[PDB]
Amino acid sequence: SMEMDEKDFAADSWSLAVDSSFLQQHKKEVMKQQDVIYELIQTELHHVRTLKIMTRLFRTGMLEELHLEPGVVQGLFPCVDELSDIHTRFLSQLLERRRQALCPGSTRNFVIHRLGDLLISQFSGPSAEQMCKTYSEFCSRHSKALKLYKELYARDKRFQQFIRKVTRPAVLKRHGVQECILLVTQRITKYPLLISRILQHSHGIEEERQDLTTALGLVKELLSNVDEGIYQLEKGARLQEIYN
Amino acid sequence: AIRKKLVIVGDGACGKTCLLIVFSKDQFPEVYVPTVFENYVADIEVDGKQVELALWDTAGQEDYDRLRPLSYPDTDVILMCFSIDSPDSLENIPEKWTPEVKHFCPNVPIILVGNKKDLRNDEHTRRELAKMKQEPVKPEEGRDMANRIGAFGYMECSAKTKDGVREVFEMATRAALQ
Repeated sequence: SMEMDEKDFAADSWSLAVDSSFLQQHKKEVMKQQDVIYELIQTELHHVRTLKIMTRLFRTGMLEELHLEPGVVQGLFPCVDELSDIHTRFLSQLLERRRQALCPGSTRNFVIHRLGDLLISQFSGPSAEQMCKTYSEFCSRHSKALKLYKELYARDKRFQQFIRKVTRPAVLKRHGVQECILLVTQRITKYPLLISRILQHSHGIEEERQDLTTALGLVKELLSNVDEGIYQLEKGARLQEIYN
Repeated sequence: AIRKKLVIVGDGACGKTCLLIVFSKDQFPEVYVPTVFENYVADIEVDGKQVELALWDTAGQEDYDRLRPLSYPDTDVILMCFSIDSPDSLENIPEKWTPEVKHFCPNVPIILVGNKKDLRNDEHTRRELAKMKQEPVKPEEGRDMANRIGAFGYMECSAKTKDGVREVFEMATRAALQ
């Protein structure tokens, strides 16, 4: 991620990120709403930073430093380019929504009144189709990804060294390969939680309460589709084991 | 430092998210309690052994029967959580959660954890549960369920006050080493 966004989202909440004299001019109901929105954005940022660790640090670095069949690498990091594209675009939209909302003369004081519309666009139409298709694929390759990581780590010195090397920094403490894969799989199931809790504090403007309500139901239909599309693959599953 | 993996399972609003949060954050959340937990890797020294312990939540996964299991590979200890102010959350432990965890996590220790023990002597809770003919889960119903499902042990904590929380994760570490 980039320092401008890191700094903007370094604080624990909206209440602590904005200036206190700006805070004091707002009703509590608004602060609570903003808190959860800040969190949705902050977590989406972390989610995108996770995918960039997968693609630039691990995937690319394997390609350019080891002599693995490129199909191996693809088995370790399925769909990561497409996922990078989906979430990075969604983040761009969330971050622009925030910038528009900044007061003149400030890089931190803001209030987002409108979010539902952005969530409906994201979780509907071609964008929703691309997500369902992409997560159905990711989650069905998840296990195979883990087994391949473990096979390679236990059979290859140079691979072992690569991993020790790139994950040695303190900031990678919780972002090794397997962690990244599960972080990604869990992300989609986080959206209903955040959306629900924003909606709880978005009752002042009736069209926003509906936009959020529609959004929530869109996220659940997506999760429901993804859950039905999963069939776990297995490294060297024979033809007979599938049709039983 | 050897590495071990912990997963917390349990019903929506067993307080599992709050519990992971309070343990992993070094300053208690006075200002805002996060909606979600991503992961965390705790450095724990227990009984003279240094362990890295990766923590994971199944929050939001409870209705997605083919997503949820993806949290389980290579788990070394399961915390099975329920809320002491929700006896219906305790009824579900043996029927639903235990078979699942035993299927996907064979031979993995389970610690049963009763969250939110502060509420056992909260007035509003007593009253609210009375209207439905119920009472806060009692210690012995705790221990008895743990016994019945073959838990490695039974523990109680309060994430609101931090009481018991350190001890749960220390014990889970011990359990994961066995």
